[PDB]
Amino acid sequence: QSVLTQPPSVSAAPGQKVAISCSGSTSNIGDNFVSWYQQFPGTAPKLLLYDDARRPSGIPDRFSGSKSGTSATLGITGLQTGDEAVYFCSTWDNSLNVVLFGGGTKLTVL
Amino acid sequence: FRVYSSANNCTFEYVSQPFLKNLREFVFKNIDG
Amino acid sequence: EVQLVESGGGLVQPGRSLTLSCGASGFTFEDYAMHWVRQAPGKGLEWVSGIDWNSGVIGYADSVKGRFIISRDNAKNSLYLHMRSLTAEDTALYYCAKDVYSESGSGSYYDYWGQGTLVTVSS
Ligand SMILES: *[C@@H]1O[C@H](CO)[C@@H](O)[C@H](O)[C@H]1NC(C)=O
Repeated sequence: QSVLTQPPSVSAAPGQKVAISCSGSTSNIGDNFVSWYQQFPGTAPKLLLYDDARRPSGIPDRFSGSKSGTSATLGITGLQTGDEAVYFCSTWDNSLNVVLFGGGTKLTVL
Repeated sequence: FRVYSSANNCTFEYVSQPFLKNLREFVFKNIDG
Repeated sequence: EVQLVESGGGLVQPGRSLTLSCGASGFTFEDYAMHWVRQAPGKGLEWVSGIDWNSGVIGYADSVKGRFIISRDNAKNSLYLHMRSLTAEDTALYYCAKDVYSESGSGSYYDYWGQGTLVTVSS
């Protein structure tokens, strides 16, 4: 059972570019699309991307990014003190046939 | 929109071009279903 | 305009079954393939079940196979998940997620999420 592998936590000063890497294998990310979800504390997670690049209307432009291979990546800039949240990488599996999810990475504004 | 309707399970549905100091006019007649 | 109401959330004892019965509003129900995603407190999301527009199930997570039964009625605009034989690890908050597609498994993105309900399983 392959599992998506996000970084446990991330920290960066405001303004810089922040990388969140969801690492998997050929069956999960190497063959299909990955989407990314944003969760604030005490809130229902919401769409922040899809099709590995595209963004839902309202999706922060500052947070965008696509990666190839077995890994996907999200890039963030203009980190406002409100952008502290948890980011999930969602993926489908072609072999085991069950949707996989990322562990979750929390973003801190220093 | 959405001020008129509240909820509904729909059966028929149709979409087309818009119907229209101007004078519109219509005749609505319902016969034989 | 898309509100997803939940139900059936409340403390349940370690061995009794339960029925979480999500709802819907403001969108065509029988066109979209709904889901059920849980989240244990202090942890990330864990997919629990899926379903399609024909109510042909997708499959359950490996940990909950043969003890969760997901169904739906497109007339009553609902999506039920009859938990059977719960345990300690099954405590979580259950979002009634959504899918844009009707086939669920070409790599789909789940748009709208309900506020979810909390199921706690303790003595
Ligand atoms: C709408 O749903 C109600 C309850 O199932 C049913 O009685 C009624 O016939 C339905 N209306 C139509 C025709 O969509």
